[PDB]
Formats: sequence, C-alpha cells, structure tokens
Amino acid sequence: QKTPQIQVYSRHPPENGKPNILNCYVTQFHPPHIEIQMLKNGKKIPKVEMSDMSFSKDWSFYILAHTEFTPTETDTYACRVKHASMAEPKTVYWDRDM
Amino acid sequence: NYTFRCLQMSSFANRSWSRTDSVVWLGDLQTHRWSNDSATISFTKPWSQGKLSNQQWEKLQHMFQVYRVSFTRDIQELVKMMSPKEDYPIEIQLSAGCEMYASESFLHVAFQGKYVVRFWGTSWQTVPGAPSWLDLPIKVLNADQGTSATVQMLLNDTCPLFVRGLLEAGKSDLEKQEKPVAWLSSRQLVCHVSGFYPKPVWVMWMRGDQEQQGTHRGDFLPNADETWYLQATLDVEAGEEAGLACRVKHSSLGGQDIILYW
Ligand SMILES: CCCCCCCC/C=C\CCCCCCCC(=O)OC[C@H](CO[C@H]1O[C@H](CO)[C@H](O)[C@H](O)[C@H]1O)OC(=O)CCCCCCCCCCCCCCC
Ligand SMILES: *[C@@H]1O[C@H](CO)[C@@H](O[C@@H]2O[C@H](CO)[C@@H](O)[C@H](O)[C@H]2NC(C)=O)[C@H](O)[C@H]1NC(C)=O
Ligand SMILES: *[C@@H]1O[C@H](CO)[C@@H](O)[C@H](O)[C@H]1NC(C)=O
Ligand SMILES: *[C@@H]1O[C@H](CO)[C@@H](O)[C@H](O)[C@H]1NC(C)=O
Repeated sequence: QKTPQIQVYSRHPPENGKPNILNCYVTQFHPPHIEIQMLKNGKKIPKVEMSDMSFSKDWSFYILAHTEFTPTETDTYACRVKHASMAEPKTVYWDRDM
Repeated sequence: NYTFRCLQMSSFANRSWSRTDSVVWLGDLQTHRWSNDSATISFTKPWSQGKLSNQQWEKLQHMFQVYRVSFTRDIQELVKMMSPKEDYPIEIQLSAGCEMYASESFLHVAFQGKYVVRFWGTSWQTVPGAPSWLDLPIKVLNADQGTSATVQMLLNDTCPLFVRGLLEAGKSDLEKQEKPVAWLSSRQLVCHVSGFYPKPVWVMWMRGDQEQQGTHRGDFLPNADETWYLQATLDVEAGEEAGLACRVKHSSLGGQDIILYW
C-alpha cells in the first residue's frame, strides 16, 4: 500500500469574486481504489469532474479532480481523500495562493 | 521523442469481481480510454484512430476485446490453481508501447504494484527478484505460439506503424503552444505558472539579471485542459523582497518572457 499525496491549486490566478477552476491532484497511491471529494466550507461540492485513473513510471496511481470555483474573502476550499492506506480521510485545504 | 504508452489497470477483488480499465498516452496527451463498462475503445482526440482505416481499427479493437476477456479468465484460473497461496485482492498493471526517436517497444507487467514480468524478444520472462511461483505460468504462457507471434507483431510492427499515423494525424494538437500566466504570493516567495504547453519551461527568481540560486522548482502538476502548472519558490530574508522578480521563459511567448516584480 502507498499513501496518497494531495496538491490543491487553481487554474488561473485567484482573484476574489472571479470564477476560476480548482484542481486537486492526487498521486503516489496504491491500490487504485480511492474516494476523492472537493469541499466548499467543509461541504461536498457536487459538480466534481475526474480524469481517468492512470499511473506513473514507478507504477503508483494518479488522478486529477477539478471543479469550477469562485474564491472569495469568506470561503475555504479543500480536497478530501479516503484510501485504504489511511485510517481516516485525509483533507488538504487550498492554501489560497495556489 | 514521443513515448506511446498503453496502460492497463486490472483489479481482482475476489472470485467473480474484477475490472480492467485502460488509458493510452502519446507523450503527455491522452489519446484513448477503455473503461471496463465499455465494449469498445473510446477516442479522446479527433485523431485517435491515427492513419488506420475503419476496417483496420475494427480488427485491432476486436483483438483487444478478445484479449481483455482472455486475460481476465486466465488470471482468475491462475488464482484458482494457486489457492490458497496467492489470494485476492490482486492488482495487475500493464504498460505497453513504443518510443520513437527508429523505435523501441516495451511491455512491462506489475503485480501488487511491483514490476515482475516483461515481454522481450520472442517470449515472456519474469524479471530478477520476481516471485518464483510465477516461473511456471510464464513457461505455460510461452508455449502459446500464436500469442507470442501476435505480441511480437504488435510490439515490433503495429505499434510503431500506428504511432507514426498518430504523429501525422495529431500534429496540430501535439505541436500546440499555450501561453503561461504567472502570479506571485508568499519568508517564502512563490511564483505560480499555469496554463503552459508544451512542458519545457524555465521559471526563475531574479534580482535584475542575476538568477537567484535558491530557487526551488516544484513538481509539474497538470491542469485539466491539457496544460501544465508549476511553482518556483524562494526563501528570502524579510528585508529582501524589494527588487526581486519572477521570470518565465516558454516557447509560446516568442522571446517576450513574463517578468513579474515583487
Ligand atoms: C494500440 C491501440 C491502443 C488501444 C489499447 C487499449 C488497451 C490495451 C491494453 C493492454 C495491452 C496488452 C498487450 C497484450 C496483447 C495480447 C495480444 C493477444 O491478442 O493475445 C490474445 C490472447 C488470447 O488468448 C486466448 O486465445 C488463445 C488462442 O491463440 C489461447 O487459446 C489462450 O489460451 C486464450 O487465453 O490473450 C491471452 O493470451 C491472455 C492474456 C494473458 C497475458 C497477460 C500476461 C500477464 C502476466 C501475469 C503476471 C501477473 C501475476 C499473476 C497473478 C496471479
Ligand atoms: C521482434 O523483435 C525482437 C527484437 O527485440 C526479436 O527478438 C529476437 O529474435 C531473434 C530470432 O528469434 C533472436 O535471435 C534474438 O535473440 C531476439 N532478440 C532478443 C532480445 O531476444 C523478434 O524476433 C521480433 N519478432 C518478430 C516477429 O518480428
Ligand atoms: C467481492 O468484491 C466486491 C468488491 O470488493 C464486493 O462488492 C463483494 O461483496 C465481494 N465479495 C465478498 C466481500 O464476499
Ligand atoms: C468488468 O466488465 C466485465 C465484462 O463485461 C464484467 O463481467 C464485470 O462485471 C465488470 N466489472 C465491474 C466491476 O463492473
């Protein structure tokens, strides 16, 4: 088993009030079964689009989730991951710069 | 030097639960997907059939369709024969294709996330360090002359031929230029560079003309629109920010580098 790495970053420069796209790139996990949610104020964003699961040269899986989002002065965004390698869901928050 | 990679991911949970899903890449662009749910291989590009005729594409698909079924039955029969020695769940990965320069082909197989088997020359072989229980199923597989002849044909002939057709047909998408957009944030200073294509790029923190050596380049992270994202960070004394800039060079820019001053 390998534990997922999670990076959360935006497609365009984040500017408060302007629609943008948030990415959650999950890598370095095995086995391939995994649950990825994107969160707005800790609540699940329903429209989340996933790439096809693929894998790298070292055989570990990766997958990209993305969703439309509008950064504001008042909203937090996160990517939450459930995977057999971890006892609890692992959540990483968009650091608001990325 | 485009590497064409066909990636199969098969998960076997128990008796009679499994799935196989595949994706195909030409360099960093996805050209096909093949979902376990789908009877047929899906195109993810207008040019994903390359220079192959409808008829030739159809045959190549049917062979893959028989293969996906044969593969699944074979692995399930093997586990059955092995019991209880090899037990579910089982994860098999295949990475097959060719890299053009002339060309070279590969078919690598991993089991439980570890590289165990390759096709090389005219036969399947286990790789050094692979579990010894694999030696006998590989020997048996090797006696299937038809499969060996087919795999040799696919690796030696079909792959490079199909891919030269993809390169021609995909030329517009493969040779596309997308411009990066950069922004700064932060002590550690971050220069965010998003939306560029192709992958080669140069991102550096400068003080005037001097490259700042401590610039830590991050990983290339993909965007969902077949462009790339990169950050470059620099740890600076909270007295130094003044005068620093992020500079980006990229083929799409035409010599007009992005310079962003802090
Ligand atoms: C090129 C366009 C892109 C589209 C590609 C999308 C999907 C691509 C996915 C994968 C690529 C695979 C390349 C292989 C091609 C095979 C060619 C073919 O047609 O063969 C047909 C054959 C058809 O085989 C069948 O018919 C035969 C008649 O000749 C025989 O009677 C066989 O017994 C019967 O199974 O498929 C097979 O041989 C079964 C596949 C088993 C090979 C896998 C070996 C894996 C090693 C196991 C190690 C793991 C640990 C074990 C766990 C316990
Ligand atoms: C496909 O190419 C491989 C070369 O990678 C060929 O394998 C060689 O075949 C000859 C004759 O069988 C052997 O003497 C060599 O030792 C093989 N090379 C290796 C590295 O094992 C293979 O014959 C080709 N097959 C077809 C059908 O064209
Ligand atoms: C077989 O596999 C699938 C997925 O793991 C599961 O739904 C099914 O219940 C399994 N059988 C068991 C656990 O007995
Ligand atoms: C994968 O597809 C095969 C072939 O149709 C089917 O039998 C199997 O149930 C599928 N697995 C899953 C999890 O859907």
